[PDB]
Amino acid sequence: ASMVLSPRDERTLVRKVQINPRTTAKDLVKMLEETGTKVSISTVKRVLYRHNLKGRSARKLE
Repeated sequence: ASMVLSPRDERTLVRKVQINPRTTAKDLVKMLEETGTKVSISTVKRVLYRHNLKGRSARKLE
């Protein structure tokens, strides 16, 4: 996870979910199969809860 294990998919996911609060699990599964990387739903579902608890950001006021 933290290291950026899958350098296209994890890197894209952490940028998009924090920048666009619109982005949901249905978007994420569609991108993962489009890339062709097998990723479990449960890790996607848990990282969404983690980013709901903390969004780490270097944009706008902060």
